[PDB]
Amino acid sequence: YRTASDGSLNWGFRQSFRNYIQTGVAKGSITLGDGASDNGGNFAFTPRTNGTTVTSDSQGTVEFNGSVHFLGHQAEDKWILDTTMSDIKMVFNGSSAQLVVDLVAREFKGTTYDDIGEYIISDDIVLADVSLNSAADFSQDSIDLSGTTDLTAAGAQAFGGFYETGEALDPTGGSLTISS
Ligand code: HEM
Repeated sequence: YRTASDGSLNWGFRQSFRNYIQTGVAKGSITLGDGASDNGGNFAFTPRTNGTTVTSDSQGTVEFNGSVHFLGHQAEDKWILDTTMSDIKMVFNGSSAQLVVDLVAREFKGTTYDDIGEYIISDDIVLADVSLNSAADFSQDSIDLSGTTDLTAAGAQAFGGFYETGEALDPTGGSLTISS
């Protein structure tokens, strides 16, 4: 039995999006919950107790504590951009990983304040593919989470279609310690 007992995934999705929300035309806010930390905009998520499943030295899943709530485009008393990301998971396959999230997000209806989307629940969405700097090996004492990230087709759609499929996101960072 091996489990991720310490460390953090450090990832703020995409700096241009955080800037878009906080200082750009969205004029909104970012709020972290459930244990996530800011860590300079490279949001830090801790591994969840019992959150590690290992199927092979190079394959497994680590579930993380934390959530991110994006708000933008305040129209009347509603926010037209209202996206919550939770249940963050990292699924490892050697030098590759996937970043999986649950999303609760208003549908994008167009670039007007004359219309607002209803909340769409998107569970278990693969948001990004990760190219890890080093191969994940759950038989070792640590896993380096550093790597580059590509947005998936479904992630692009979940974020209003403004990004193209395969677009680069923030690189992943951090590390986990694995023990018995
Ligand atoms: C659910 C609703 C919405 C979502 C998910 C969404 C998402 C996004 C995303 C991901 C970007 C790219 C930001 C970046 O990284 O550069 C963007 C940019 C932009 N969006 Fe939104 N958006 C929404 C609603 C709206 C609305 C209602 C408007 C206008 C009425 C709008 C106008 C814009 C503009 C002008 C940009 C370009 C900003 C820039 O380049 O400075 N969006 N949006």
